[PDB]
Amino acid sequence: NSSVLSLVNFTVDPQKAYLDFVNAGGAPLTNCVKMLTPKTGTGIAISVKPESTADQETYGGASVCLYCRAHIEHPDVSGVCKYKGKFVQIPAQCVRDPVGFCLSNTPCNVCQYWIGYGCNCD
Amino acid sequence: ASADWKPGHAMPSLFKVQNVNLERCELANYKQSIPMPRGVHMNIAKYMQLCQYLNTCTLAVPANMRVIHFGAGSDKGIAPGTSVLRQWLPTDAIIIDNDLNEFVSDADITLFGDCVTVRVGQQVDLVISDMYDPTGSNESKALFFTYLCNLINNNLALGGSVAIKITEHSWSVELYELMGKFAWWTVFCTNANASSSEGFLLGINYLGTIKENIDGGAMHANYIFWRNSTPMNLSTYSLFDLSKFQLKLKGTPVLQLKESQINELVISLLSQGKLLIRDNDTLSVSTDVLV
Ligand SMILES: Nc1ncnc2c1ncn2[C@@H]1O[C@H](C[C@@H](N)CC[C@H](N)C(=O)O)[C@@H](O)[C@H]1O
Ligand SMILES: [Zn+2]
Ligand SMILES: [Zn+2]
Repeated sequence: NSSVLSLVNFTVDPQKAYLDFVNAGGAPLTNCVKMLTPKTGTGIAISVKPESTADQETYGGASVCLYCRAHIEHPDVSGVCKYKGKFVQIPAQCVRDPVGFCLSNTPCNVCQYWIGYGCNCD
Repeated sequence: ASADWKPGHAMPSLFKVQNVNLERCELANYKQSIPMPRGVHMNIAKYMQLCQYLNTCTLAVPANMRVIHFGAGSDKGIAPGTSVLRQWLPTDAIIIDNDLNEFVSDADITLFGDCVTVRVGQQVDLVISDMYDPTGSNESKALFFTYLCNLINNNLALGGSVAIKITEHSWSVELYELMGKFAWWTVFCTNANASSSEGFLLGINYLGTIKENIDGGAMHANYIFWRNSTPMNLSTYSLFDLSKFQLKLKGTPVLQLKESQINELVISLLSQGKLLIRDNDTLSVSTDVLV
């Protein structure tokens, strides 16, 4: 973890640095805070309480945020993290790299579900 | 074993009333560890089971509930317990956490450094401590316990509660005796960490006045006597059904009262978990620059 975390301090593009790293076979960041939940939630991406369905796992938000985890400035225009203090649902098949998943996906706006992983707006 | 399905074991009055010497703690399942589902830190089960037991206690649960979590960090630089507290507590609860070392958490406010640097401007409603210092006789310890004892006497709302981690060697005479100023108290040991002398000293509903006269050194001897007497099997079966895990939204009222106005009705309401007495301003918690 100390490896990839220090790696994104050597770049102006932490997102691409992390994604390129795991895409090249590097080990994803571990120690994400995986919650225990009744798989009976709504399945939206980010939520005030856990909302995993049977096909998801819920994580503590700060622990799956690259910027929180590496203690680097968040890119959001408001300066406030979109995950920290909230819970993030990850598709079950992507639990190997929740930090990469969040860096690679976007929740819908007219709808709170991951685009491509629950958002049925098209 | 119904106790397999409970979140843990609570020290009974059967052992609180004993009079024995402090002995070594000898646990039959020592060096054993409960397995966790892949990716789940053990402290997730431990904190969940603590919250599950507190769900059976008369906790005061107001709007804008003021929670401080000491010793929230880990060598991994994460805070699983704080995330459990976020899952458990009302959405409008304010979580402040603290640790000597850097970490990232889902708390509303996170303060690094010795807990003694943590300045509580206003009284809080619930204190959770997992603070533990790994560094011949087993005498009462000072450490962060001096700070926590003072916090209870000054910065805890009437009706507020605490859950403070102790072990065989990490404990405090003064902190046991402060439990006598709550309406009820116990030591709670999670099933998930049953093979450890760890327990959570619980004070439920602070009264600011002595309800029970406790000899703190003798009571720690009774705690160890209880642990030595009581089979506890590793287990997390209590975590199988989480449909009622969240803390009840009790809407507990917050009142400002002078000491002279606190009559038998008020004591009774505090003691039933139905009232808090403290300011209702906005909470201010910050790092003080010491020495
Ligand atoms: N005096 C202190 N002030 C603040 N934190 C302390 C102090 N003494 C010990 N600690 C913290 O006690 C913590 C003990 C840990 N086992 C806590 C684990 C953590 N509760 C979790 O959710 O995993 C360590 O991170 C210590 O740094
Ligand atoms: Zn973040
Ligand atoms: Zn949509």
